[PDB]
Amino acid sequence: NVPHKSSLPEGIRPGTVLRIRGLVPPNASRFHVNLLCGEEQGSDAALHFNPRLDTSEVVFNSKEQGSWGREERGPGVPFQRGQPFEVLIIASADGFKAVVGDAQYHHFRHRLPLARVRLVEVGGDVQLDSVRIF
Amino acid sequence: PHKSSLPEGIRPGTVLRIRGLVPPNASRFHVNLLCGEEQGSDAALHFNPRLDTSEVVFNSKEQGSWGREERGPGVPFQRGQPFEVLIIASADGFKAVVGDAQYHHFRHRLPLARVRLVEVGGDVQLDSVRIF
Repeated sequence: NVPHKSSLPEGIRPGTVLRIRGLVPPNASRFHVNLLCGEEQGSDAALHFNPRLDTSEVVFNSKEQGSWGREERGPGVPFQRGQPFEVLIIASADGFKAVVGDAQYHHFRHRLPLARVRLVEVGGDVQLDSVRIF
Repeated sequence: PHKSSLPEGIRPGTVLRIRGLVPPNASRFHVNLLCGEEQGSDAALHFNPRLDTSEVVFNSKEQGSWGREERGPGVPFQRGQPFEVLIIASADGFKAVVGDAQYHHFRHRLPLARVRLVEVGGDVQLDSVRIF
């Protein structure tokens, strides 16, 4: 459950799929899914997928050398309070594909080498059903 | 049979999501990744769940003849029960995920860049196909 952590000793490669299923609680403000390069605190973040329900946005970003990059925003917020959700983050050679429900939501080009991802974190105001990595 | 055209092919990172239901008296159904709409085209992947024989056969077909058949551990499908399958295209092969666990890993026999068409047919019935 939250905070959910999924170690990836041998990293990921094009063709890796991250399936997160869960619920957005009634008064959820925002939750986040991070593809990090290490388990230590303040580690670099290859991907930062932050759905924000209170502001009705979905922010994509990356952390490198302790400082964040520029935020990208997807088309709307495909999450709603009190409704379950299924998210797929698919790793390709070019970037990360965020798929919500039965629609492609956003494509995040790689800012850091995909070979450096070593951990998946999921936190915030969310009640997870399952976190699986195929 | 359901056909979904892929003019620009597929590459590592392509995910094929099939949601559907196995009819009560289902015999067997199949999902094929073909290289063209011409009939008898080569099949980069042939994913054939067989309910009558309680098996799941993976295979390919090049130049009109099949390869050696691969079989997964058991039959994760049933008559009258819904199913969700994910066919994930990587650099080394196809990863078949049935339900909530990786079922089989089918290594590449034909170039992944030749795939041009997904087909789904046989005694199964369907509720959604998606390609991401």
